[PDB]
Amino acid sequence: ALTQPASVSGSPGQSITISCTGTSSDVGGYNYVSWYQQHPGKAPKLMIYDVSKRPSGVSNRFSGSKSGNTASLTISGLQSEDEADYYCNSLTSISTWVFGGGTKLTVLG
Amino acid sequence: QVQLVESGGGVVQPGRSLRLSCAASGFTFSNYAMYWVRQAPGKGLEWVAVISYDGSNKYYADSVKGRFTISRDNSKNTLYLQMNSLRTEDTAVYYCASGSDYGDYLLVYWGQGTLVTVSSAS
Amino acid sequence: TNLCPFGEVFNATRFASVYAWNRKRISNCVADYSVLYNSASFSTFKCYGVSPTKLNDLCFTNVYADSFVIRGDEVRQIAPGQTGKIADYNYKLPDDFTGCVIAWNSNNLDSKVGGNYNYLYRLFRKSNLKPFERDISTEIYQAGSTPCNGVEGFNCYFPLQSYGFQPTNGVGYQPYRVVVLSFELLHAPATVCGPK
DNA sequence: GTCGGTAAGGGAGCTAGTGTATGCCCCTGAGTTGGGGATATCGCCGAC
DNA sequence: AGGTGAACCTTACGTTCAACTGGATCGTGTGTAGGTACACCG
Ligand SMILES: *[C@@H]1O[C@H](CO)[C@@H](O)[C@H](O)[C@H]1NC(C)=O
Repeated sequence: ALTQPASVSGSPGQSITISCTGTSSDVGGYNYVSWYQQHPGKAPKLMIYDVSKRPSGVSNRFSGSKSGNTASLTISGLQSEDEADYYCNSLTSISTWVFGGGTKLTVLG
Repeated sequence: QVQLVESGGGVVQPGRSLRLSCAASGFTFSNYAMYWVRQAPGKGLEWVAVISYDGSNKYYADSVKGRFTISRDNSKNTLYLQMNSLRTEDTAVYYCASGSDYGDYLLVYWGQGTLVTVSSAS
Repeated sequence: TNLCPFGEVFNATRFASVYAWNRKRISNCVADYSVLYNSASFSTFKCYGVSPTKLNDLCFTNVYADSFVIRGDEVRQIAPGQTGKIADYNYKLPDDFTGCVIAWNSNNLDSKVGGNYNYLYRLFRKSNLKPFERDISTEIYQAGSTPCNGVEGFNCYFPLQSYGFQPTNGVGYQPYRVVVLSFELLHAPATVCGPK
């Protein structure tokens, strides 16, 4: 599987970075990562299409990036309603769709 | 908008068969590959199965290899997953993802998904 | 005077297989290549026989737009005087080409999981292909000196082979949509030039 | 008040609507989408 | 739901004088799963 921070916290307004890493096969060689945001008791829906892209209709603030073997999501000016779980996906060799794991964002309310 | 509805299934005894059906509408089913993804209660996601756009080629996660069977029919626009030899740890909520246009290696639509509980109790 | 229907070609839902490349005539319009960009990351736009910088100051009797799909390592074969499976069996371009090609990656949109069998290319042929010729016959191609009376088997293969496009393919092995605009001009009124 | 140094006289970057140099895809090619080098006029604060 | 059996160019490369000599190794370097499944105790 992939490795992600257990939890990330940050006050509203600033920039928050969430990073996930894996071996060369998962993301290091294949640039097919894509991140999903799942709210409590809701169906996860795509947030970051491809290594760095976004499907139509999603917020502009979210931005995906790749640094060598790691893949990161940057959120600018996040609000309280962005509190949810975030997973980083990746297509590895011979299929085997690995998943990020778990990462929760909280707002200092 | 595009809908995806899972038939679902109630609590079943361990090691018993169970058929789950995902019905999709609002987009062309027969040109994209569906995925079945499980999520244990309170845990992260985990890919379970995927089927090609015509059912020729199917892939399963190593955890469910040799026990599950994912198929689909385009005549009535439906996807099926058959579960055999269930285990207590398999309890989870199942989502029937689509992989719509501009991406097929990735999961997009993520229909509501049903819940399956595997406990030896009434 | 109306904009050329380049959307109907570039934005087309599905591209035909290389062995059955389409051909759409474009005329009575203005070629505004400015809008053509910002449509996927183009992989090749190279023109022979006409300087692109002045493309907006001349037009022709007509232009033929042929669209198809080929793998990246194969796209280099779409050019005059080139050699290769496509160059001799599927799509052959005259040495005096008056026109040019455009190619852009379509992996995200045209690479099904487990293999996309909707696209086929002719892997066997008795003789090379003449310039701008289409072949669609699926007769069994005998290789040895043993006639097979049109039955697939030993030493008698099906001429067409389906492209095995997959997401996990190589960087150059992913599908690439190619649109070739052949500018044909004669002693006839010009049809397709953009703003002066 | 006069003159010499100035991310500056030659380095790097790419993304089409369009300016003067952190720009111009200028000029087109390994086809995987991009290579090095073209006239500097320069302009302006600060130390002497 | 597995073991023999015979295949079918099998599908996915890492390339140009060619083809199968008609072997799974074979010229240059291949490689394999399902099943077609019809009894069992179930
Ligand atoms: C083709 O489709 C894309 C995305 O749907 C769109 O942005 C683009 O404008 C279309 N092509 C042209 C030439 O307009």
